[PDB]
Amino acid sequence: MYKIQLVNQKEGIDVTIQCAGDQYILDAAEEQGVDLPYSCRAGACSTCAGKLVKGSVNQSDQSFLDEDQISKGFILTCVAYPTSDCVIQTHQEEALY
Ligand code: FES
Repeated sequence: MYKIQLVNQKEGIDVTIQCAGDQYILDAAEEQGVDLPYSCRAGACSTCAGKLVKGSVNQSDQSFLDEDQISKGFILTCVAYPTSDCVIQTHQEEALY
């Protein structure tokens, strides 16, 4: 099982969840009592944006983030599958601009 540390601080947040390789980060968080932001749940907006600061994901369904944003670690948590243990900063839409 992958271990996913979810951090913000503002928003209050520092909690670790587990996530299977076939489960999206957002869904796993919700199953374990963590309320993360979302709207479309379809990879077509930035509501659920996070930043991957350690580890790897496959978020290839994402259709909203550009190459610079991807290079900076931004992810859409509603369509991200972990491929390793990860540290993800939550509520990162506000950090895009
Ligand atoms: S909630 Fe719209 S991309 Fe995740």
